[PDB]
Amino acid sequence: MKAKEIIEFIETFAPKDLAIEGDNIGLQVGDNLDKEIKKLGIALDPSLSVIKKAEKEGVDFLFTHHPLLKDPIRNFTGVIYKKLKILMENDIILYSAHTNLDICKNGLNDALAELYNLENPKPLYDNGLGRVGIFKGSFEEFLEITKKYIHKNPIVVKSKEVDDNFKLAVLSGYGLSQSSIKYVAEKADVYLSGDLTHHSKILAEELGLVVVDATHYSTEVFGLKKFKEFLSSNLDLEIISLDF
Amino acid sequence: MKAKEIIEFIETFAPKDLAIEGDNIGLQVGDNLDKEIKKLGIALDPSLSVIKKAEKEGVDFLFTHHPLLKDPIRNFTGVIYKKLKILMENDIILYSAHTNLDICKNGLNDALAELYNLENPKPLYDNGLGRVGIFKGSFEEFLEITKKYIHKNPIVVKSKEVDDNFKLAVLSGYGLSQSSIKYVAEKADVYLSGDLTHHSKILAEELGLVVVDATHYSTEVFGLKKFKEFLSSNLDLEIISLDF
Amino acid sequence: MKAKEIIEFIETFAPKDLAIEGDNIGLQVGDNLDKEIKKLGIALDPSLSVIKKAEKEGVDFLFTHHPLLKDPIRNFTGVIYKKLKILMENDIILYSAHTNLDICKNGLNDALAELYNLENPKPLYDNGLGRVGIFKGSFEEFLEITKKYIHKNPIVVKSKEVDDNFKLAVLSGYGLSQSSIKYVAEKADVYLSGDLTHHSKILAEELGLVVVDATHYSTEVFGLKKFKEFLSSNLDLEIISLDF
Repeated sequence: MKAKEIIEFIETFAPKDLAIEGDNIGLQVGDNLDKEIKKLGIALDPSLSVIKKAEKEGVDFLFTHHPLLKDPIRNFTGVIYKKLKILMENDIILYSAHTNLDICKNGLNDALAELYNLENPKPLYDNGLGRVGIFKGSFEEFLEITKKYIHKNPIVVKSKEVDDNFKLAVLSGYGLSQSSIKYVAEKADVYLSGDLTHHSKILAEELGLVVVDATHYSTEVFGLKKFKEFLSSNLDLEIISLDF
Repeated sequence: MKAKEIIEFIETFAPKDLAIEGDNIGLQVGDNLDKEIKKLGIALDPSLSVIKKAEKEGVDFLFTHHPLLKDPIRNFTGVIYKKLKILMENDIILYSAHTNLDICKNGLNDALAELYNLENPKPLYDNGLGRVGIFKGSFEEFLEITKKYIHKNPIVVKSKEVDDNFKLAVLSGYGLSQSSIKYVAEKADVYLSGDLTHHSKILAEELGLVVVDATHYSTEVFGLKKFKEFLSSNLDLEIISLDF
Repeated sequence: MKAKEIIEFIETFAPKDLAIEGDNIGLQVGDNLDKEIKKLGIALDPSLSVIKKAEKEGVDFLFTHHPLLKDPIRNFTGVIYKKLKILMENDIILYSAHTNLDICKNGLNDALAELYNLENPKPLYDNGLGRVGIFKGSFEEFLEITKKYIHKNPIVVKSKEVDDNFKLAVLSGYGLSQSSIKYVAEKADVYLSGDLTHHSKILAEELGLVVVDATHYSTEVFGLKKFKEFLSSNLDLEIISLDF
């Protein structure tokens, strides 16, 4: 469809300047835009498996949530060498929307907000990430929606009894670090995100913040599935999932 | 009246230590604070026009909201040379109360909060700037007050619906940078401030924050007018505005 | 009971990672943690008086809220010499739980929250410190509770009329710096803490925050008494308070 034109469409949904400080968003690996494309792949992470499987299926435009490299390099060996080899031989464009996709209207965090039908939801953090608002319902109803739609067996740190109509906070991905938990404990009764260390569990219990670990995977793939749908039913392309 | 004493009065209303980190407040240019003062000028800005006009109208004490220099210098040429020449040649004192006037009780942000009759108003930012509270009324009633008392045709970024009794955030001056907007969006449904950039507009629509740009000038001058009157009523001394 | 066991108990109640960045918590002075402890002393502060008193009374394990040193040294003279000499000659162990005892469930801040029976209390600051919630009652009832259970004559900065069912912020210790006040003013109608500076007073008046200074001693010692009793109840040793 011309890569240039797909990218411009994605940057219309998720403007690049929504990305948090130092987020490596946009064109990752690629020369020759203007080239038309057939199979557009979509994955969470540009792991080698995902890059291999994209060549195997003749994907010529890989879209990932997570950037290829977080930190810059000037030597190319080991794993990064193979990933680039496959991508450069096969002329497969690799593009990324990371936090700009987590932050935009109807992005990964809005999707969680909508799922739980949060009342008057606002961004959680100063950088635009996450969403917080009232869950009009009970904690048990919150748990059912979560078990149904996000993750079947979520770790629940029930640090406090939860009244109906509590403030629910959600963060798609890794959101349960010690400092994240302290911050959100000021602003919410229940916090739904991924990756609960043992220390964070204890911290949550001490502060009285109820935490639900739905894993970083399930909370990201929920909104990513949605973005895939929005893509294929807006573009005449043919679009595959590579790690769902 | 005498210069020492006008300053003392101004600092009683707006104590210097209210000023945010790094703000150049207080005496800008002047050598003899015992100098009796016959005419006092007030301006938003110590512009060359304001300064020329001050000298031409025989102003011997010039008060400005904005300081002469944000960033220190060690060479004097061009515009700053011309400004200092006029102030020094005519022994016009130049004095500023900047953010301390924005932050103090009845100062520039209180003036806005009071206008909109905000319910249980509180400071917006960690540094004391801005006010946020509940506007007991409809979005419509709010716009009308804006158009009538602040600025006739404000650009409105109406990202989605605003219910009555919404959280209204106000900031006198330049309040619509990207980081400000991300921050206020956590705290308010509506944001009234000045100087909106195209990128900030997009950000507000993405985040769901309703923004009303009334210009930095209009939002500052409203409170400056109040500060002028308050000075008139308490001081026997001719007082003119040079800037508005 | 061995020293490492008492320490392990304390750290169960107040885990070390609860402490704010840079806080010097844990073993202050001591070498032999297998030491059988017969007499536990407890104090707000490892002052020279307290360390002398502890030796006079055969204390072999000294717990203090405040650390011995906040900033590191590499020279040993004056007061710090006299302190360490006593601790070392008598192999008295000195151990501290500082902000971790402030932040933990039923720690110093929670004790305040519980006393005023705050409605849905939450941590006040990003780092876990302080509690804030609704005081179900009048400003007057709130003062009677203060006067009776914390400090007899608290200084009150009545910056504003306070309605019933106000948002009350509590911070055990020194919470009344200018930056703390600007911040709490965003979040509360009334701030109960200790050690009010003159500039902080004016600042609170300007912003409309009602401040009650019950001193840093009285707000800390209240929770410390609870933790003493708790240490008595659980551990079997005799426990004397050297500071209160």
